[PDB]
Amino acid sequence: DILLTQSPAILSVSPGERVSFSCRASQSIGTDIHWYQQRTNGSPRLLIKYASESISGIPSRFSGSGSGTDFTLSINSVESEDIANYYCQQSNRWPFTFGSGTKLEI
Amino acid sequence: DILLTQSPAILSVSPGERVSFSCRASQSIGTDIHWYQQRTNGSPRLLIKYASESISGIPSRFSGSGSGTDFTLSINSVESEDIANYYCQQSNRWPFTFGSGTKLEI
Amino acid sequence: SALHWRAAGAATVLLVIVLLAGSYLAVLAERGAPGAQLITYPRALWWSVVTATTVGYGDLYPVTLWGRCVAVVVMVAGITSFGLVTAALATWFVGREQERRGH
Amino acid sequence: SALHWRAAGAATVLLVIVLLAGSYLAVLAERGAPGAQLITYPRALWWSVVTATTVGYGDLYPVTLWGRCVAVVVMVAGITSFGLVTAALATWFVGREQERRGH
Amino acid sequence: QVQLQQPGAELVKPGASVKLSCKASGYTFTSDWIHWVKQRPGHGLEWIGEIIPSYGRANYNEKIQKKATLTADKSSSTAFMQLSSLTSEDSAVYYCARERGDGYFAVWGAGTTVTVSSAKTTPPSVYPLAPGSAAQTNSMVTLGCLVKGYFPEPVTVTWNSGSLSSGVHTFPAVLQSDLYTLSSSVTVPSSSWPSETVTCNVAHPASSTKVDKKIVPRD
Repeated sequence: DILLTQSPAILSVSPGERVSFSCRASQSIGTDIHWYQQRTNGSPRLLIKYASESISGIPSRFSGSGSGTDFTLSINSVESEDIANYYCQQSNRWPFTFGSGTKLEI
Repeated sequence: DILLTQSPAILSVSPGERVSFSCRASQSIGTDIHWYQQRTNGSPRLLIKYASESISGIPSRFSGSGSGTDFTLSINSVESEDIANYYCQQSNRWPFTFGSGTKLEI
Repeated sequence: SALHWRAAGAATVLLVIVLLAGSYLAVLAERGAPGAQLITYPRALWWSVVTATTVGYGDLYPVTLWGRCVAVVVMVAGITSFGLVTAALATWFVGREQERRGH
Repeated sequence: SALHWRAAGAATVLLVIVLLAGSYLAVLAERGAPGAQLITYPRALWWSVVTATTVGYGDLYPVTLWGRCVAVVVMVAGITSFGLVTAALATWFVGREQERRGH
Repeated sequence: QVQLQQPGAELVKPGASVKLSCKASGYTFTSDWIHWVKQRPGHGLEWIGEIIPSYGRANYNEKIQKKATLTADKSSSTAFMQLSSLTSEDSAVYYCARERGDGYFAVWGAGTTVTVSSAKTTPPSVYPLAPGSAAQTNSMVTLGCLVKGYFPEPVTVTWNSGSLSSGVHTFPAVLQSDLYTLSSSVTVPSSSWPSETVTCNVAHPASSTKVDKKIVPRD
């Protein structure tokens, strides 16, 4: 089973600044990593699939990058609507696993 | 030769509670891991083969999971008959090797 | 349409249906087996081509009994199709050579 | 039963016996060689198919001299069987084309 | 649209079972897998299992105690998860998601809040909160409403049936002797009240109750 480590757990940035969330996989998964946003009492929402590919609906503000074991979601110019919990998830090997998650905090 | 590390060596749980024994392999062995129970002065007894597959004879209480290098035997609702020594063994690469073993203790 | 060209064509269509059924069935067979990489439809389709041609890179392979049984049908459909094209080409050349010898 | 279809069939049965003997003998050859993965009968059988078809994914392979000698017999039985089916198909098509030309 | 449709809540007694549902709409291919994800309060997401309705073939998370059994009814485009012999470890929100077989969850349900308790279902009492007669207002004015004595969670509080988005807080419930209580706050320009009407609407899915309550100045 693959282990998605998201450190740190909370991330404090100032309004308008660039923010980066890390996901490390326990073994190489290519780019088979996807990111979800969960606001207070919302459902998760696909933001990025396959590490860097955009979902339409999603501010261009959101990017992702990475390959092998090291993955990063970036929000360039954090705004208040970004306050949420961010999760990574792998589809490289059965079963699908999630990250522990990261709270963004302005 | 593959190295099966079983930590911790002793595991103390309360009656009725869930217990997990870890086996880490020194290199990836897929699911080619099997678990044995040995009671005081008994022979070993197959409990789980191929990481998660059940042997008939065995309380449904016993489960296993894991893939690559990280394996786990679980007993949901430990009872007194479970007091024993638990060993893991790999068949991925020659020769077959055993774990150092873990004493369960209520 | 001679037999050999109808057969060659039939084998081409049938190989395409086997690549697709095999992609679907492999994913179905492989999910539930911890460590299995053969578990989404797009790369399963890549896997089925790579197996049917016998290139077999080994980036992907089935690890279950039913994944492997499916893989055996893809290997054999692929080797037979491509062998049935070679045999149809051999039938063309032999006829041409007879006609040329004046036979 | 024409020769070519009897031979094709004979080669199919014989390939199945070689896959089985080869599975057995590879395991026997490979246990005793530290690091060898080709060491249980079920995946040995998978290995023998993957070798005989020439897909050769490389999830499994023999590392001993006798494992490798066994593997060479499986490769050659497999290439010859599948070549003997292509040759039997070519024999069918050529006959049909003669009959059609009116020959 | 809404692609996956889940009930908002179920109460279940310790040792009882429950059958969660998920009605799909939009494009429903043969290739589609339905997934179930479990989020315990203030914890992260846990993959629980997957079913392919076309074949009815189902896989489970074997890293946890097996409580789930996945079934699909291809006629009524509906996926079910039977959760049996539940303790309080099993109290959580359970989402269904749709995966097209390329490995990511495109679309989620709203999730079903499953409370495992021996208590009983109580609809909320709803109470206006207009300001006291002795309070100097500004350019804005804060009204609210008081949802108390409900079990189980959750409740849904809207302001004028959804049309009032800006200015709204709802506070998390507290738990007193087997009953929950929260408050919601709204803040409107003082001119626009009470000339223009302000109503809190309060659904409680576990009891099928939805009450409106108007906020008038105090008599």
